[PDB]
Amino acid sequence: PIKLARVTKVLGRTGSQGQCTQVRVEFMDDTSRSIIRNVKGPVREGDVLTLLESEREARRL
Amino acid sequence: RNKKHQKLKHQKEAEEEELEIPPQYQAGGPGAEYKAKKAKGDVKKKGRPDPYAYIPLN
Amino acid sequence: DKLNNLVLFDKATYDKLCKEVPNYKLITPAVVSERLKIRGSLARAALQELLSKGLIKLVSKHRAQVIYTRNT
Amino acid sequence: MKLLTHNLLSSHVRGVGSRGFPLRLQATEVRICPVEFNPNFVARMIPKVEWSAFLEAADNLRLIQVPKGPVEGYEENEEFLRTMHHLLLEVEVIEGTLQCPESGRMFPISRGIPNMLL
Amino acid sequence: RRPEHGGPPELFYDETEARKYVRNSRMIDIQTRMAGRALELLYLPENKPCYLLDIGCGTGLSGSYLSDEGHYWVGLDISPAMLDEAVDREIEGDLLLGDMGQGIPFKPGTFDGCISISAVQWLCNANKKSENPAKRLYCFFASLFSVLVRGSRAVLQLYPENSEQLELITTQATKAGFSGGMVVDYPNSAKAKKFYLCLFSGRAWVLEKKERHRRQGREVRPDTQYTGRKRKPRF
Amino acid sequence: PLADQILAGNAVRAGVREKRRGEEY
RNA sequence: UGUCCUACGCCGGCAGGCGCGGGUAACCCGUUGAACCCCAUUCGUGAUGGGGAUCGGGGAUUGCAAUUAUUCCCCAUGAACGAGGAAUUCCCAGUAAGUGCGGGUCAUAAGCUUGCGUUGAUUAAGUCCCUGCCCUUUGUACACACCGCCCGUCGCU
Ligand SMILES: Nc1ncnc2c1ncn2[C@@H]1O[C@H](CSCC[C@H](N)C(=O)O)[C@@H](O)[C@H]1O
Repeated sequence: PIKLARVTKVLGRTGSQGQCTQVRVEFMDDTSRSIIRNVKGPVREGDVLTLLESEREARRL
Repeated sequence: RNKKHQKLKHQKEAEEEELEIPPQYQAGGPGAEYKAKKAKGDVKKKGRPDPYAYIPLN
Repeated sequence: DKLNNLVLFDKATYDKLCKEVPNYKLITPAVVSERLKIRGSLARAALQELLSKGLIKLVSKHRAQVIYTRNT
Repeated sequence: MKLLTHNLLSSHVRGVGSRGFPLRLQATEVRICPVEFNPNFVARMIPKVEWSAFLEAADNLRLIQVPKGPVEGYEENEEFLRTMHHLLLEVEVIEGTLQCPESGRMFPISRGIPNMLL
Repeated sequence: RRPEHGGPPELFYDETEARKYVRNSRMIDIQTRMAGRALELLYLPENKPCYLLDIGCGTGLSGSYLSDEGHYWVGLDISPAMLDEAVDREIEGDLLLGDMGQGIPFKPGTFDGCISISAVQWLCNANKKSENPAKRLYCFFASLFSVLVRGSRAVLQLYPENSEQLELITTQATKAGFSGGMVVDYPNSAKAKKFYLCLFSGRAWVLEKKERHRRQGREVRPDTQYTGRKRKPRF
Repeated sequence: PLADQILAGNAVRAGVREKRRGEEY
């Protein structure tokens, strides 16, 4: 199912060339879940994202 | 600056082959004369045929 | 393959355009050219010919793009 | 399709290797495409192939009129070589089906390329 | 930058890409030229109609060359659109819509030779998660080694983006049973940098003492051309 | 601290880099 | 920028000729009437009115001298070229790119190299994956070194 979720805080640029951003993401329908996601493109606090499959958390060192 | 780029790109090619070789032995069993001093390119010779490079596989 | 758009109107083509063109909801030399197999000059000339009879409504005109619509 | 290529064909399935050959052929559209007759290629492909594969594939493709044994020679018998050249290199089954005997997976010959996907 | 970097080979080479491929004049020229060097580099029996395997036929450009030389062949391709336009070009050799990394489905010892023009550089990039570059290359090379008549050479024209690509290809080939090497025709030349993995299936003592005394830090005679030279015969 | 080492090894560094790129009368 | 830059008048269709003026210069070319751009016409997916190379003839100009075409003008011919397997260059805002105009080299080139304006963006505000350079620690891994095998068989003088 398609899910929607607000960015809370950005953790920082991740990836080999710094092409992704690791970020703290929380849902709006239930403002209790809190996940780590990695995104492509410029992000800031207050952006809201369309998550296709909202189970796993992103992971990069 | 692009010359050093190209030259040690070829050097890394050679080193990665030479470091492939020992685990290749363990787990299992180039244009030098054709280089032109005056210019970048590939000059024909009469004693030897048209330019090539043979790197044998083990 | 190679397009073979006609340069002067045949009888059947002229009849079907005179009874079909004033209701497309889009009248432009390119679209009538591609659906009637007509070279663009002949399609253009037919379009101001149909505008001359009052059957066709112009909405804007340009040196690159002139666009029409039906009356009602 | 060429009969020689399909009768040297096998199955790429991991389990059935390497004994899944031969394929059991099927035909629904047969055409004849002319191919240059080089008798050297014929005389070199004659010792290569199993002839019982020709028997079973021709019986799959409804045809019986083939030589029953290995026709070995110095390219002097024009009529055997010509007919068997017609059978392999010129008879083309444009549309058809294939099934592996040891897996059952289906491969459609669809004008005129069979499919070999997972 | 690179067609390979785009992504999955089938998805990249769609109907649009296939149309532009045969429309490209360079493609026609460079591919026929590379197939000529390929058939020459692999030492096929002279004056003998051969039986090669087109591992990357695509539009049937290399295949049409083999047809003109009189060598019958079988094509293999992951792009459906490219194989459609290859059969629209009416090539003599048979075609087969299959994956190289998956495995070539022919009797061990069937093809006397194999032509692969720009197709093996696509096997070093995992386009899917299940895809494993090393495994895919190895499986393909092992299948080719068996399918190829033990002894016949399989020329493999490739376009490496780095040394890691070449390294992987070579290791997975040598451990599969493929022996030979790589002929980089015109290696210095960049527009003619053609990598073809040909793979068949079958006084000095006085100088040292003076340097010793120099390192010991005492006064040493300056080094000239008369350092060690026989003054005379001795009776 | 072992918790700090594991958390820092599992997270990404961020922050410090200063890039220098680029009327009244 | 200019004592070769040129206004103006006449002739020729065009390269170009004749005469008469200004400028040693924010004074004259020059209110530098530039090109892209804008408006209107024709062309219709066709190696075609796209593309212009290579050629045939004629005219003019600079020079002692133009032949192997100095250059320019007119008429004719309309080649490859269908967006480039593959190596790679430069670049973060009036910037890239599109588009014209000047200076130096010059009896005449256009072709180099330097500047200028006009129209005006896509992506990005990051990283050490490749490359270059700089540091710190280290010489423990691999290599070099050390030891060992140092290829075996028969045949005559
Ligand atoms: N795993 C794979 N299995 C089969 N074909 C593959 C493949 N990876 C790439 N290819 C093929 O590689 C080709 C690249 S182009 C090959 C055609 C060749 N240059 C010629 O014209 O002669 C594509 O046609 C694609 O189908």
